[PDB]
Amino acid sequence: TGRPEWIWLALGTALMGLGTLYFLVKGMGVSDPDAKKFYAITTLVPAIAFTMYLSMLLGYGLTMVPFGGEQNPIYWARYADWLFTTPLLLLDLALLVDADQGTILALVGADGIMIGTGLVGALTKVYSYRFVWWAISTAAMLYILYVLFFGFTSKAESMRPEVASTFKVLRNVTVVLWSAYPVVWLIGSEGAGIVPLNIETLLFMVLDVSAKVGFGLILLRSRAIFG
Amino acid sequence: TGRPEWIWLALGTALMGLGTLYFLVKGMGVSDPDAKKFYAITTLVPAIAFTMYLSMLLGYGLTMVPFGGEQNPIYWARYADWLFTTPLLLLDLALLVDADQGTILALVGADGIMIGTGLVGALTKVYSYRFVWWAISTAAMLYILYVLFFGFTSKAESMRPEVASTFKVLRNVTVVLWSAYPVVWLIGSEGAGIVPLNIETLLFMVLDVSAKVGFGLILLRSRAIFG
Amino acid sequence: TGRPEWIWLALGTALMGLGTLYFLVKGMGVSDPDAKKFYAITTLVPAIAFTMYLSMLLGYGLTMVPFGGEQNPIYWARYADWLFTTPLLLLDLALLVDADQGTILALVGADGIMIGTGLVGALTKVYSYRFVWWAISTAAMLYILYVLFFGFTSKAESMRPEVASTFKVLRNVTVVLWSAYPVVWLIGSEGAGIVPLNIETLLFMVLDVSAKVGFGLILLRSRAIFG
Ligand SMILES: CC(C)CCC[C@@H](C)CCC[C@@H](C)CCC[C@@H](C)CCOC[C@@H](CO[C@@H]1O[C@H](CO)[C@@H](O)[C@H](O)[C@H]1O[C@H]1O[C@H](CO[C@@H]2O[C@H](CO)[C@H](O)[C@H](O)[C@H]2O)[C@@H](O)[C@H](O)[C@@H]1O)OCC[C@H](C)CCC[C@H](C)CCC[C@H](C)CCCC(C)C
Ligand SMILES: CC(C)CCC[C@@H](C)CCC[C@@H](C)CCC[C@@H](C)CCOC[C@@H](CO[C@@H]1O[C@H](CO)[C@@H](O)[C@H](O)[C@H]1O[C@H]1O[C@H](CO[C@@H]2O[C@H](CO)[C@H](O)[C@H](O)[C@H]2O)[C@@H](O)[C@H](O)[C@@H]1O)OCC[C@H](C)CCC[C@H](C)CCC[C@H](C)CCCC(C)C
Ligand SMILES: CC(C)CCC[C@@H](C)CCC[C@@H](C)CCC[C@@H](C)CCOC[C@@H](CO[C@@H]1O[C@H](CO)[C@@H](O)[C@H](O)[C@H]1O[C@H]1O[C@H](CO[C@@H]2O[C@H](CO)[C@H](O)[C@H](O)[C@H]2O)[C@@H](O)[C@H](O)[C@@H]1O)OCC[C@H](C)CCC[C@H](C)CCC[C@H](C)CCCC(C)C
Ligand SMILES: CC(C)CCC[C@@H](C)CCC[C@@H](C)CCC[C@@H](C)CCOC[C@@H](COP(=O)([O-])OC[C@H](O)COP(=O)([O-])O)OCC[C@H](C)CCC[C@H](C)CCC[C@H](C)CCCC(C)C
Ligand SMILES: CC(C)CCC[C@@H](C)CCC[C@@H](C)CCC[C@@H](C)CCOC[C@@H](COP(=O)([O-])OC[C@H](O)COP(=O)([O-])O)OCC[C@H](C)CCC[C@H](C)CCC[C@H](C)CCCC(C)C
Ligand SMILES: CC(C)CCC[C@@H](C)CCC[C@@H](C)CCC[C@@H](C)CCOC[C@@H](COP(=O)([O-])OC[C@H](O)COP(=O)([O-])O)OCC[C@H](C)CCC[C@H](C)CCC[C@H](C)CCCC(C)C
Ligand SMILES: *C\C=C(C)/C=C/C=C(C)/C=C/C1=C(C)CCCC1(C)C
Ligand SMILES: *C\C=C(C)/C=C/C=C(C)/C=C/C1=C(C)CCCC1(C)C
Ligand SMILES: *C\C=C(C)/C=C/C=C(C)/C=C/C1=C(C)CCCC1(C)C
Repeated sequence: TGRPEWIWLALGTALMGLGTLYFLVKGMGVSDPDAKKFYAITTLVPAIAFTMYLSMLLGYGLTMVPFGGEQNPIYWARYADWLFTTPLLLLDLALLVDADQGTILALVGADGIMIGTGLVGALTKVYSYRFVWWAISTAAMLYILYVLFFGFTSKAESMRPEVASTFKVLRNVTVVLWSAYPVVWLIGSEGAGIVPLNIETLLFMVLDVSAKVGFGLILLRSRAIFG
Repeated sequence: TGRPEWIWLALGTALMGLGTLYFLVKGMGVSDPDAKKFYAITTLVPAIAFTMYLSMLLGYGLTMVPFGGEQNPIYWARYADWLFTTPLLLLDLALLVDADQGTILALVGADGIMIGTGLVGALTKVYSYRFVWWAISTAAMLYILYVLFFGFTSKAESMRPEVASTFKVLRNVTVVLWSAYPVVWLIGSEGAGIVPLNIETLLFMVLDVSAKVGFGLILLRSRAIFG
Repeated sequence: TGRPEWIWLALGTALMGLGTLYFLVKGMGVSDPDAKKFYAITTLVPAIAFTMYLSMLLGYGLTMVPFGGEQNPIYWARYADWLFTTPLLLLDLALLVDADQGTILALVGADGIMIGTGLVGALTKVYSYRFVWWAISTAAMLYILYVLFFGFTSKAESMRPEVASTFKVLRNVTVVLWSAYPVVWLIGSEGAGIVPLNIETLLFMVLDVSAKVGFGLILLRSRAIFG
């Protein structure tokens, strides 16, 4: 159930909270409309994560789902968060590399399906079905990582060195971090309950804070965000 | 209830599924950013339809609603699908004709209301009220078909013949197909239960597959999508 | 509970309804793509408000939430409305002043959080927590009013007099009107139940109709919306 993981939820809330404040207090004197975009997108990512982490700490983002033959604790807030949060990160990568609107739409589309589908799976009552949805969700993610890695990099090679290198660091961080989510999910309370909800929430916390604050820090502290 | 229509749901899932694969495997070597947009938009339409048709086949997209004096089987997944799916189709028509942002916003707005309002109606408990919502939803749709037929055609007359003719075919297919939905709804399990849920699901399946795969095929196999 | 406020809900439905019709019947012969945008955005604001006010009058937009030690009547339809309705108004102000995409994204982002967070609060079961969410929601709003007042005005000073003056009127109307919502909420049935649901619904009605129809009238009847 949901009680012993309260500490990882409280620390996540705190970290996202400070992360938001920090980025806010850094983009204040930014005149460049391009840089402005990056700060806008990158700052909202942790702000949203903050509200959803708080809904979990306070119990609102937790629901109970019966499957297998039991009542399981499902933190649904994560999907609400990721629904808007993952496309924003992808938007950062797209602007940095100047991606075609066509591809930006395909990624956002793929990403919405990846999260929607993941939510469905998490709330499904027939234990066996949850893994069908997991399969579909992972197929979507692979498609997004494929484009970021092979498609975007190519696009980044045409920009100046500062942009290409920063994109390369962000690229490696998101590909590695994002792929940990489906595994954590599969082995956690949403799938085969091998790992306790306690450790699971700690894993997501490290992944979420790394994928947003870390990502943001790497991006917002470089000169790439400028023209 | 929901059991005998499983075959139309399974066939729809299959068809949307293959339809997605096919479009994916066709836009692969497309360099034109314009064409890229059309493939992106047109491919996501069936992909979304696939996930929602699967949620209905697996039972997740089905809920029970009391009205009249009974518990009625309401497939709510359809609205989730159409919410993002109908505006994307409209986006295809808009790009093909180069519509004003003002009008694109009015259509997407009208369309969101048409689906939201339709969802409300489907889930309302006071039998009589469901038809008030149906009335509002149909008013919205008529407004969208009006613009597509009279407004868009005019816009299409300024493009080269290939574009004008393809737009004309797509225009006639969507106007005819879309107007069948409110009728199916009115005479189906969501309204006056004249037609059984069995036949109803078969009707929607033919309409959905025609409105997306068919539409996509007509669009993606022409040279209109190019500059 | 929900019954004696039916009259304010019926009058709101009526007013939004007529307000929509009127704007529709005024933007008909508009050729200017810019003006077209304003009519599109401004017209959908009341159209959405109409569907949500109707869902409240008909009872669908009302739910029951236990907190304090009682079952409280929570009109959740308001959030559905405002979710899309407040960002559209902000879009009007942004176009009128020609705001940077960066800032438009920050405002829409801030605004989505303000409404989402407000919804959460309204539906939370732990009485004390509802005010934490109220605090976060108000912080977001203050951030939006800050930018509109200090940021946008500056942007408006570079436009021609007609635009600057209309923006100034709209600016003062929204800053004053918007700030009344959190107070009404805090002292209404969603917070410290000082004011009865009866008077509360009357307050929101005057605020909603003023913030949309009024706003729209001031905007759509000026020459500012033109190039
Ligand atoms: C403008 C855009 C384009 C914006 C669109 C936003 C919208 C569409 C997002 C939806 C996101 C999705 C992904 C999340 C939804 C998940 C969904 C499946 C889960 C739904 O449940 C939660 C929902 C409803 O809450 C509830 O109210 C009902 C009505 O009163 C009740 O009937 C429900 O029961 C109630 O559910 C709650 O309580 C349950 C309690 O049960 C009990 O448990 C306790 C335990 O101690 C005890 O045992 C009791 O006895 C027992 O009964 C609990 O189980 C439930 O889980 C739940 O707590 O909530 C609505 C959430 C709201 C939508 C989230 C807001 C998220 C943030 C703030 C969004 C910010 C977004 C901006 C827009 C992004 C901007 C950037 C872009 C530009 C890119
Ligand atoms: C980024 C964007 C801008 C994205 C925004 C996305 C979001 C806002 C979309 C919402 C779309 C709307 C239109 C659909 C919502 C409809 C809503 C009214 C219906 C809600 O119900 C379903 C919801 C919740 O599931 C449930 O979990 C709760 C919490 O644990 C429970 O409390 C609920 O009870 C539970 O409901 C399920 O189970 C019920 C079972 O009851 C039982 O029946 C069985 C029968 O055998 C038996 O009798 C049992 O005894 C009995 O108890 C059942 O009745 C319910 O129907 C339900 O199954 O589900 C959340 C769905 C999720 C939001 C859908 C995802 C859709 C897809 C993947 C979206 C892809 C979108 C991308 C974003 C588009 C990209 C393109 C654009 C760029 C244009
Ligand atoms: C394309 C976009 C990018 C679009 C995205 C749209 C989407 C994500 C918007 C979501 C907006 C959010 C903010 C609102 C959700 C609030 C949420 C917390 C509340 C959820 O509840 C309502 C929901 C479900 O209804 C229900 O169906 C379930 C399945 O069958 C049931 O299990 C639920 O119980 C049922 O709930 C209803 O009934 C309850 C009744 O209980 C009873 O009370 C009576 C009283 O007499 C009696 O006592 C009975 O005995 C007792 O049991 C009741 O309490 C509940 O409140 C409820 O009535 O509803 C879905 C709503 C739908 C999503 C709203 C549509 C809004 C409008 C039309 C949107 C227009 C938007 C366009 C897209 C904007 C365009 C412009 C942009 C370009 C900027
Ligand atoms: C514990 C916390 C995490 C909890 C907080 C609750 C939180 C959920 C609610 C807050 C809402 C929050 C999500 C909003 C985030 C917005 C974020 C995306 C900001 C990114 O923002 C980007 C910019 C857009 O820039 P601009 O206005 O267009 O500037 C134009 C300039 O004049 C140059 O013009 P030129 O090019 O022509 O030369 O933000 C605008 C720039 C402005 C000009 C400067 C803004 C200053 C700010 C008002 C002050 C910064 C914040 C404070 C340090 C403290 C924060 C308090 C919090 C409670 C709001
Ligand atoms: C049974 C199934 C229905 C179930 C599947 C589950 C499903 C729900 C999840 C999958 C996600 C899916 C929704 C995503 C759909 C995306 C779709 C919208 C694609 C439309 O996509 C449009 C393009 C965007 O193009 P680009 O990257 O910008 O190319 C630039 C080029 O270099 C030219 O540059 P120049 O102009 O300067 O000259 O997609 C990018 C083009 C790439 C360069 C090429 C992409 C190749 C693909 C990776 C391979 C195609 C797919 C495979 C045949 C099999 C599909 C497996 C499935 C499980 C993913
Ligand atoms: C009681 C009621 C509140 C309940 C109603 C239910 C309601 C919820 C459902 C209705 C949907 C509604 C929300 C839709 C609102 C849309 C709104 C945003 C409209 C704003 O709309 C802006 C424009 C977009 O313009 P354009 O088409 O691009 O014009 C191009 C022209 O050719 C110039 O070209 P040039 O620049 O190259 O020179 O709308 C398009 C302009 C068209 C060319 C003209 C349109 C005419 C209309 C069809 C008629 C107006 C409406 C009627 C008076 C009655 C309304 C009935 C109602 C039931 C629909
Ligand atoms: C806020 C930051 C990040 C990096 C979140 C990204 C999340 C995902 C890519 C989650 C993917 C899922 C998959 C691939 C399969 C099962 C369900 C998930 C939604 C967890
Ligand atoms: C996926 C393809 C299509 C063509 C779906 C379009 C759906 C509609 C236009 C549905 C309209 C409705 C109306 C007009 C009235 C009652 C409720 C509906 C939502 C079914
Ligand atoms: C349709 C018109 C308007 C002007 C609506 C605007 C609404 C708000 C700014 C509401 C703000 C809230 C705050 C600041 C705090 C508690 C919850 C609210 C969502 C009501």
